Amino acid sequence: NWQLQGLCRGMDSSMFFHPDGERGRARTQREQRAKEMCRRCPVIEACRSHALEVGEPYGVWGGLSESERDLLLKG
Amino acid sequence: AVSFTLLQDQLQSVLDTLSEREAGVVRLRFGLTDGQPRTLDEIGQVYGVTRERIRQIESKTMSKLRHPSRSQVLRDGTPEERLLRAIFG
DNA sequence: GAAAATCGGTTGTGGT
DNA sequence: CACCACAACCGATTTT
Ligand code: SF4
Ligand SMILES: C[As](C)(=O)[O-]
Repeated sequence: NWQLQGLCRGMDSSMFFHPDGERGRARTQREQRAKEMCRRCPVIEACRSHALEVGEPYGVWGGLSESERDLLLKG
Repeated sequence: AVSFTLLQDQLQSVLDTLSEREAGVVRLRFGLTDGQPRTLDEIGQVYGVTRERIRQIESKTMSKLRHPSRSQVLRDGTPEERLLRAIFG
């Protein structure tokens, strides 16, 4: 239900997931573009707690990169 | 209700934006190819990778299908229901 | 349910 | 441009 209000609802996953093999500068700038969208997003908080509650292994969710979440949950 | 046609339609549709490998794996796993699910090992053989790499690719794909960017099938026995319930399960 | 170990493609540098 | 050669790097993949 909270998904309906996400700012990324139409443009698909190009922006939030890394294609196979992406490294270096392309990888970090994709992450930045995504985060810049999330910061403006009216449901960031529900997006973030969802990703951490269920532990979404991939993508940018709620303004957090994959490895940010991996760092916030471990232990 | 024969809305099962248009659910296929829009599911073919969302699969079409995963990568080739991500789509092939979901297709082999649920048997949206010949109506016969394949084990994680059979899929490893097809892709020349271990079963564990298949499970990582599957997981990424589930992440992508449940992301808000493109998960417009939360409108509710059969493989396509198997895949649906496997996304929101 | 993973996490750690190792492999290998990429990137950047510098050559002919 | 090409090719090569590596080294470092770090995502992909294999092994616990
Ligand atoms: S937070 Fe980011 S990912 Fe989550 S809905 Fe908003 S824009 Fe989409
Ligand atoms: C070298 As292979 C593609 O069988 O992992």
